[PDB]
Amino acid sequence: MSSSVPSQKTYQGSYGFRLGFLHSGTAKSVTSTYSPALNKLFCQLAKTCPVQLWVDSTPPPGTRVRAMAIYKQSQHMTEVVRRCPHHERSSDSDGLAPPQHLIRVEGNLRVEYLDDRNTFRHSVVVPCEPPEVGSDSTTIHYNYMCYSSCMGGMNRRPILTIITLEDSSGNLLGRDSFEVRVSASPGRDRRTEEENL
Ligand SMILES: *CCC(=O)n1c2ccccc2c2cc(C=O)ccc21
Ligand SMILES: [Zn+2]
Repeated sequence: MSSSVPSQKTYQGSYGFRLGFLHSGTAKSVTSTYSPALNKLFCQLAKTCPVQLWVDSTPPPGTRVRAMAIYKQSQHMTEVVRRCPHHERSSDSDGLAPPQHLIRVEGNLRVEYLDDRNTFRHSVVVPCEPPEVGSDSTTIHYNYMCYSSCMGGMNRRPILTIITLEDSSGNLLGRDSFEVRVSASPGRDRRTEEENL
């Protein structure tokens, strides 16, 4: 699909940018859970996934935090990741996300969606906001709108989520990522995938 492949080099940058996650466990009723051993997130479709951000020092004002997805295996990394024909046309859009965009940010009125005219890649970016009073990290609530097994979509192809911090003018301050598997039963899948280890 695309003419380039985005760099995935994890890079902490001058502010020590990194991502954190909750310790949800693999109970049968969790809406998302992170496998530290897989560095892979297991979640349901369109259910809320909180991701935390951490920095050490003060970043410049007007900073924006952007998410993107790319297929994991070397032979698929140029295909743009998008919702499958069925899901794209499900008319459950929230009123902001492009109906073909896989990743939504939930509960933020300053979200921004981009279809990249040269890479053709979809991405969602929001403003960077400091941790609530008392807290020490920033939580962003993401959603994934297709199952990993969607034919015509990923079709069971693993994917990475690449989160990049950028300044107001759009330049890179740090990057981090993780793989993702979307299914209806994320606790059991996480359990089983760690077993196979
Ligand atoms: C863009 C969010 C932000 O400005 N921010 C965060 C986010 C998450 C964890 C910590 C943290 C900050 C810490 C400081 C000062 O040390 C300044 C801005 C921070
Ligand atoms: Zn689908």
